[PDB]
Amino acid sequence: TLSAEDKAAVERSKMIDRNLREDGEKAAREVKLLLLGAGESGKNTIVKQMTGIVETHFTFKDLHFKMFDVGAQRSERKKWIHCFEGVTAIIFCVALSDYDLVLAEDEEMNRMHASMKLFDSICNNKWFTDTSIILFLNKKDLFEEKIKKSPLTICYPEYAGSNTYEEAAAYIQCQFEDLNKRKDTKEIYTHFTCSTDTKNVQFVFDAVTDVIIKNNLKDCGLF
Amino acid sequence: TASIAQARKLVEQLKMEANIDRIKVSKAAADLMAYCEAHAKEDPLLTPVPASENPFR
Amino acid sequence: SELDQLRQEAEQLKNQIRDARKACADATLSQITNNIDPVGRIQMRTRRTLRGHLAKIYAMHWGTDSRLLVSASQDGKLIIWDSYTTNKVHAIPLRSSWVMTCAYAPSGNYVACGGLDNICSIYNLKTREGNVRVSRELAGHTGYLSCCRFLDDNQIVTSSGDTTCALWDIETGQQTTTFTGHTGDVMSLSLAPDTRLFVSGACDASAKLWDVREGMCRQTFTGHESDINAICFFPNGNAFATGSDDATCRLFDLRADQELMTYSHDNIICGITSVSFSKSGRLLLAGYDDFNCNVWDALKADRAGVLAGHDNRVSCLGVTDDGMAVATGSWDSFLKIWNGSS
Amino acid sequence: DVQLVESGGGLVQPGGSRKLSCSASGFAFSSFGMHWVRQAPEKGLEWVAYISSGSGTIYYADTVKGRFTISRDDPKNTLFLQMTSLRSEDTAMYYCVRSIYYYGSSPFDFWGQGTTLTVSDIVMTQATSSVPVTPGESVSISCRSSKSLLHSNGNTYLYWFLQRPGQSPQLLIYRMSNLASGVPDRFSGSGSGTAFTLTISRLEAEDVGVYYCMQHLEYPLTFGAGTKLEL
Amino acid sequence: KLLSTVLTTSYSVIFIVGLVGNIIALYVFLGIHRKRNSIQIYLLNVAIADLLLIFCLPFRIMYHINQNKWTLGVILCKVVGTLFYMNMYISIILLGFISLDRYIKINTTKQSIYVCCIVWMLALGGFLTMIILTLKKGGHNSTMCFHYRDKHNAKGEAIFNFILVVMFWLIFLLIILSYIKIGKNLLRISKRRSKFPNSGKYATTARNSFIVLIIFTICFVPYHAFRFIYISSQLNVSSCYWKEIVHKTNEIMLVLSSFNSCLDPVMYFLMSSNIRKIMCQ
Ligand SMILES: CC(C)CCC[C@@H](C)[C@H]1CC[C@H]2[C@@H]3CC=C4C[C@@H](O)CC[C@]4(C)[C@H]3CC[C@]12C
Repeated sequence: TLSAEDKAAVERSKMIDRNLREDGEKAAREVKLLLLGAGESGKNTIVKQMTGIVETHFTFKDLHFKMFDVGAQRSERKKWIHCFEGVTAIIFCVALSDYDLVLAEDEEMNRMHASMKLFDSICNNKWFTDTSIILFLNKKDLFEEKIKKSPLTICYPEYAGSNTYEEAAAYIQCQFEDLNKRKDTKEIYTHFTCSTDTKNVQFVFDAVTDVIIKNNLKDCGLF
Repeated sequence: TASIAQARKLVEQLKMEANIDRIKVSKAAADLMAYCEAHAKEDPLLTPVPASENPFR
Repeated sequence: SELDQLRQEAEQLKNQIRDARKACADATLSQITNNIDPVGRIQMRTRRTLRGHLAKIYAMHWGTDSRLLVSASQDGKLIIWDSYTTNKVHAIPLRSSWVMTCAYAPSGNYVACGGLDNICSIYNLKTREGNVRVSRELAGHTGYLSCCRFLDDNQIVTSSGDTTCALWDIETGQQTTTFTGHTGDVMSLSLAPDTRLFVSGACDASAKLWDVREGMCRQTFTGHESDINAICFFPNGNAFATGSDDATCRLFDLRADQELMTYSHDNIICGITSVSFSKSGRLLLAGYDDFNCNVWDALKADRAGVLAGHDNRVSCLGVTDDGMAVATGSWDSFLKIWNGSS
Repeated sequence: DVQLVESGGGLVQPGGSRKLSCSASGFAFSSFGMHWVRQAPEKGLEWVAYISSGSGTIYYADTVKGRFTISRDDPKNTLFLQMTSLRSEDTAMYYCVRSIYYYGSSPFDFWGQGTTLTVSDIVMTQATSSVPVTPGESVSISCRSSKSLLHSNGNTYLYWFLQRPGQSPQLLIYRMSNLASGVPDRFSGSGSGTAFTLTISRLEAEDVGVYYCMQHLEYPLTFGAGTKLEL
Repeated sequence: KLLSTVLTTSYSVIFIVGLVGNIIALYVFLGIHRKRNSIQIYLLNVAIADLLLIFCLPFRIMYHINQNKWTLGVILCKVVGTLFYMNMYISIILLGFISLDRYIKINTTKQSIYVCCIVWMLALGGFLTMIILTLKKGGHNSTMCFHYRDKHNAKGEAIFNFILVVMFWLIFLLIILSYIKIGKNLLRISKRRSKFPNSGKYATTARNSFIVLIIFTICFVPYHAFRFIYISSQLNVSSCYWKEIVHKTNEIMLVLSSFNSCLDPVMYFLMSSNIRKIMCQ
């Protein structure tokens, strides 16, 4: 009941849907990761190891990753954070060596405590209820050096643990994971990275694969 | 001297906004009510058209 | 000393403006429009469902022929729809998938879009090569692009999250005018029918009226309690409506320079994403976070009807130039075309 | 620039086979439907075959159906026409024509230069074979159809072409009123039902040529006899 | 005598639990969930299929209350009798597809809808085939139904019932093959990924997969294992006392098969943490 050109227009629309279906299949097989953290916290170093939004594409063991860096945006975070609802995981970078430092802009706020409030809002955000977090604790080698001079008591007044590197490193990890107010819906994967580390990509793949499998187990209804 | 420079600009802007002519709300309200009345018949969403004249049958 | 004295003078000017607005608030729009009959119940059916977007739809805009429309989704696809047949006329792959706004040129020869990439990209729809190509990328904003509107084939106005709006010369790619004065992220803009003025709503809960040619702010409208997400001019250009996160819509008048009416309900506790008027301006259609679109009586502040056809946020809506139908886009990846029946 | 070059034509024996090629450059070939149109010497245009974008739909004229095969190679941007059992009735210049179909598109907008082959249904009527004209004077050309070309969707699928001496046809008016890109505004198309008129205000030297009216309401596409303008 | 009392008590519990469980499961799959996965499509049909099986119980329950007297029409009971078995074998076929689908996604929405539609249409043909074969072959006693009938003169009907039992073990082989592979695959993953924030999920899900296999095995295997004897009893001629034993044994094992109808909604609620949080909310 269509004209000659109308039947040709419908055929054009059907071809567009075929191309849209193919692009949707290709995009659904790519891992999307939202990269967060504070300024000068090792985030830039992570990208190397792996004016708006910077996207990085890389492939590791037949798996395509998309990493979104939004640290260059100074706008209101609540006006664009819902656009990343649905990423596979959030890569959060925290600088361990910045425990005794003070935020440059505020000049009276502890740098480590500034990351906790940023981590607390992201982890407890309503748009990332079911999104896992890959917590990277950077600058572990520099953190050990600062331990000898500046003890952890400056960062945490209520810290009765020893001043050894292993005890100090583990205590910081526990505090961040204790900010997770939903320990069942989401999981936090903690890794200690460094400038010379080369296994950071492997941990991302292991953590992403763990997230993907546990997503299927929810689809299958067995978990 | 960044704050003092911004203060001068903000004060200067408020002078321009404070010197405009304002009509009464009743006068402004009447114009909106008048415009809606005049174009009521040619509004398909307000008064749905017959199915013969509806492109979205 | 000097700073303290100057900031005291600003408060005096604000009190002068507030007294001036109160002086001309002789009556209320509600009292004026009390006698007129209500519009009744507005029943609209889904005539068309546009399928093919595979992600959240963030923006849509009708063409001036009232038949073609462009929608933007964060699957990285700009789609132009034939609303009569639901045929896809074009599918434009976006270089950056984080699109937040889209605009259809009044001539129909161009479309524009932009998002978190801080760029407004212009696409030429009428090429001898038979494909849509990027004709211009407007760089210069330091925040995300929240809204864009063509004045003609050569001029476009964009609002950004860096608290500024800009007027662009598309041929040269340079911003001829920069509109500064908002203290928060500007989330939306609407052009006046004569395209000589435009209103913008920001996250400082204020709406400013800007002169396109002169390039300064003429008037500032306050009254919202949270970020303004949507704004739309009245069809005659003498008023505009805003939508905020405080679950309220307010109708401001340009000439009275103050708020005239508030559109809120006790059940509504969600933010507003988009607002539009019917052709006569009697109906105000607003999209909400609660998955619904509420049709308001603009004059009487009565909820005339509800468009409930989406399973996620209604992110955008628009009414055709002839007023025949209204399209609603949503985060559930579908577009629907609505109108009533006799 | 948009180019369509045909090759493979030449003198062939009756009952033989020949392969015509159409190489496309300067436009998205895979997005365009393609037509073959032939023109017998000292005769009008005759549509031969059509292949749609994506190769999903193929149509043939009755006089060639079963003997001609049309195919395309999208990666190579080449259009093919395989011909078999060639008759003396097939001696014509074969034109490669692009046509894209969407709302508001202009099909038949670009024609190829054509290749010459030599072998050893709505009726469109243009009764006026020739019209003596003078420069600067307004000329009207009439076309008639056996069936109404107005469809229920509001379109009237009538096209106007101009074939200047020695040149390929060019699109002037598509869907009976719209003016093709690159055509001066002096051309105007007016019609109703089965009767159509092409008005040429302020005729110039370039406008001299043969004018063809084509229907696109349904296949097979048929051309009018043609009206020649002479000084 | 004694059997009828047990059947009335046994089917009463299943009817109450099955109706409540499936109606709640149909509210979650339709009201709470607006978009459904491939697995949720199958479970949507299983709940519908089990609900129709639940509605067949009151006809059988009323039969036992009246001391094995069926006052209703002979045509009605044959429709009711076959409808009960139609829904039971729809569940078995669909549960075979669920296990196959779960195997792929651990070791596509358009396909699931077509498969569910095909299964219902294909099963409806068998429902008509049984009705046509039973009614047209010969007259039946209208005083009572759901009883034991010799089918030596209706071997065509018995052959069709034999085919269904054969296809069951082919389907049951797939369920055993899939869930064992799913369980073993998750167990070995839990060993490799023991150094992770939550490695117990791969151990709980491996246990959950085995429970589905056990529930399916307990409910359906004893009935179909003994069904071969039931079919052979109908064809061959045996003692009249042996016939009652076959009838009593098969009728009791049919109750156990009916227990899976009310255990499907319960099984899905507890294993999926999403529903549990929704249920608590
Ligand atoms: C034969 C008499 C006694 C019973 C009637 C059968 C009814 C209940 C059956 C037959 C076919 C079935 C449908 C088959 C396919 C689908 C598609 C699926 O996506 C949702 C369920 C749905 C829609 C089924 C619902 C139940 C259904 C309508």
